[PDB]
Amino acid sequence: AYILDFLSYMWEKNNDDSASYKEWQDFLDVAEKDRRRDRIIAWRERTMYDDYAANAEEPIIYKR
Amino acid sequence: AGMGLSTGTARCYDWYMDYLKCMDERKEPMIALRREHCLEWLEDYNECLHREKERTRRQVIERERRAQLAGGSKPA
Repeated sequence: AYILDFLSYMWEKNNDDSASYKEWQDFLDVAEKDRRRDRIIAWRERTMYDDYAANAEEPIIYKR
Repeated sequence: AGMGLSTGTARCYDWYMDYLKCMDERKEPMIALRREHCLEWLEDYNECLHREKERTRRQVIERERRAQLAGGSKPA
């Protein structure tokens, strides 16, 4: 019955509630950074490369 | 690709260059949006090419000439 009390003490010693909170916060932060990056990327224009008006700001040099 | 057959350039090359210069100087982010602001030069280039409006004017004058000879045959 002392084994049960010592295993209870071992559980309490091994558990770390602040580390659980930091694990939760890091999970939320990684997921939020993925979501933010993907939302910015999704402004994804698409025309042909010769469209000089849709690609007016690119620094392109032509040989013709 | 704009070189003339017996001359240095084609006969409507400068009209095309006027149109492309207008398209070059606009700032709209789409070609279809830029085209709405250069329609006068495109119309003048098409008139250089095929002369549809000069032909239309001559057809209208001919319709009036054919009308003033059938309905009007006045003798002296």
